[PDB]
Amino acid sequence: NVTVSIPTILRPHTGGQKSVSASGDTLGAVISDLEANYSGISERLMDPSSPGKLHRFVNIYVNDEDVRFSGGLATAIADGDSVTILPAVAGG
Amino acid sequence: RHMTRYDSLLQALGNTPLVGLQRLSPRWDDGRDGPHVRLWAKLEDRNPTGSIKDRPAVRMIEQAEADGLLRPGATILEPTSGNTGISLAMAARLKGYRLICVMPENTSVERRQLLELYGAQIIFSAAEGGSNTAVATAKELAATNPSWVMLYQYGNPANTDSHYCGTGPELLADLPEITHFVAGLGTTGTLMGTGRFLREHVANVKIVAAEPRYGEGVYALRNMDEGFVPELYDPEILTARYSVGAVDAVRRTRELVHTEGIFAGISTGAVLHAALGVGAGALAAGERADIALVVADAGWKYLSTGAYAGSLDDAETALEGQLWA
Amino acid sequence: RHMTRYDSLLQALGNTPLVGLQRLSPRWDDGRDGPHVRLWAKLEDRNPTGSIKDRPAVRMIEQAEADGLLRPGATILEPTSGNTGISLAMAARLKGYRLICVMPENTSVERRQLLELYGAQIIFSAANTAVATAKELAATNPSWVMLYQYGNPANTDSHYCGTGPELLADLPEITHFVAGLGTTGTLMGTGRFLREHVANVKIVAAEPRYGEGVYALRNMDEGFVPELYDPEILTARYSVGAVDAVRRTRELVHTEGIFAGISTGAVLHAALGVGAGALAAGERADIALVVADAGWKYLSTGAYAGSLDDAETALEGQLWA
Ligand SMILES: *Cc1c(COP(=O)(O)O)cnc(C)c1O
Ligand SMILES: *Cc1c(COP(=O)(O)O)cnc(C)c1O
Repeated sequence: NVTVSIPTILRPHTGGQKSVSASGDTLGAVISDLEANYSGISERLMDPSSPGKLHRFVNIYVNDEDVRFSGGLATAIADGDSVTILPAVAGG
Repeated sequence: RHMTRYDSLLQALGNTPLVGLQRLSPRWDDGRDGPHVRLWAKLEDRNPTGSIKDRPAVRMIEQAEADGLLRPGATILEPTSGNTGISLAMAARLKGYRLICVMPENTSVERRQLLELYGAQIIFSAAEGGSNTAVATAKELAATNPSWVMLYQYGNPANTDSHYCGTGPELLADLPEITHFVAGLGTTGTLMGTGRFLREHVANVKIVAAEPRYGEGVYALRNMDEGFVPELYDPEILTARYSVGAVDAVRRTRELVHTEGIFAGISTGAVLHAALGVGAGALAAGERADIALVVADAGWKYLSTGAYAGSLDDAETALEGQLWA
Repeated sequence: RHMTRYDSLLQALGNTPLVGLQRLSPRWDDGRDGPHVRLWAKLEDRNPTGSIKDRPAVRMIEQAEADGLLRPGATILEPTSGNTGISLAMAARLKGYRLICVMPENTSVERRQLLELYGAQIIFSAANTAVATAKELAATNPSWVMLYQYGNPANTDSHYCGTGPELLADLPEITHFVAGLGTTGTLMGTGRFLREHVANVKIVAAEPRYGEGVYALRNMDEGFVPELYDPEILTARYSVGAVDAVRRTRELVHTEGIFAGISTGAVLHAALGVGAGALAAGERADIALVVADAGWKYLSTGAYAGSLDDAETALEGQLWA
């Protein structure tokens, strides 16, 4: 089980909740689990033109580390990890 | 380099000190338990206006002057989160240019005090979207007023050039043993120019970004398409990228001044947090490391935020609505 | 010292830049109308904690170590809330000492908070009363060390051995040295060194006529500061009001880009007086002036109000060191 921080822009998918539980042993597994509980959320994370890749303007971090440098959706996830989702804002 | 008398403040730009952090380093000397893992702080607050941004601001202005874009009485327009605008305000005051900065409203009061002192106009942009909103507002104004000069730090290769020709060479001259470079990530100029220089000149060097994580409101765009990645950015230069929240950044900023006597801005605390992670990794692996990290500015412009007083929790509440790099 | 990499912050002490003021100088270029009259700013805000006090604070500690007065983990006690307090706090921290600072209870929260961030513990006194409280605490407490910056020889020695030699190395052509007048260490130490090495050099004091006036009474009394009243040691002294200091610090930031602390307005006012004199006299001058700290700590004090009148009121109601 992991704790996922949901940015304001995606909270209409999570009933307004800013933080939700998810399970999975990779980022892709957590995204799958999120989709099971929060319909439509995964499509918002993924590139509509390059399926299988994250949206250019979405950043995701597992225990504060950017998944683009740790295997992307294959990034390993362990029980107790934090997952942070943020839109791309210069300086943030 | 190696000079102490200069004919003007702008001539003294750069050539900043590199200072070892003997107490914070995971291991200062080689021991029976394995090789050293040293942190070295590059003090970019020892620049004309007190931040690293003096380097790209001077380079951008001088490139534009060389290009013939800037002549006496010209108007410069720039979106900024404070430091670039302060550096440009100083250079514009001395060179006789007018400066209009577009800056998010949730920036520290010290930034607007300095901009007003140097005679720059400030256009405050809304806090939601952070620098994305200031950039969008500036681009609209530039398009409407084509005679103004928008140097545009998020796309102008003179930003990166300033680091490829300044920060990078100076670091390598002082630290030929360098294994890692850690810095913040805003325009991406520091890591793209310093990191390209280092990757080209130093076998096996690793380049690490330490990105602030702001409160939720900063990221509250209305559409994912309002997202923005600076045109300077090339993810191939980085080895890793860390997102550091306010409590960790504030903790490490306080640790740095308590332990090493260096009074740095909050982005430095995010850098230090990343660098200590990288350091812990090298120590666990029994690998020698010499990790240089940027102190982009001093603590002075953040004193009004409250973050340097009170309990470590609540510095967090103090910074929730605010930008801090 | 022409060095760029240092194994600790303390090793980066001093060796501060000297920067020409080509616009504020009465005449930067020699030419048909006569010789140059140049101002050169010695940027002491480049020190570890952002003021000149890092020099005497380090030296006072190192001398007390040498004299066996300071042993590992000792407590230093200091009746200061300003730049020396901050410098001693940094230095005590890096060397392993505790620092206790005594200050009036009506000291600004910002001054108090800066001291605490560097590690000082504060004892408040009733709003020279702080020195008196520090003294009772010296009595009641077990080999706490007071260093006393006003009579302290290590304060002047830090400038005799640091500031003076650096100025001569960078500016062998120096004709005048201008600095503020607080503990007197800067002028006494740097002035002695320059007078020993530069024939006919002139030493000029800039004394703020604003602020608390911690050492102002002291500095009026030849029993305390006899050298200040010898014309062969101190050529002249400018007494500078707040309105002139405020105008000069604005002029410096607008003309040269240098964002100086409030004492520097007095220093620049004196240095401009000295420069106007040399220009009218047809003399070559190379005038070094101290920027003892930057504007940063004064941003919360009202010193940058729009109204020079309100800025005046602010400088009168605060400490400049
Ligand atoms: C600009 C800035 C950064 C980020 O540097 P970039 O070169 O723009 O990526 C980090 N910290 C501070 C204080 C800054 O002003
Ligand atoms: C200490 C100080 C002075 C006075 O210098 P002294 O050596 O004590 O005479 C002037 N300005 C500032 C900012 C100071 O810290």
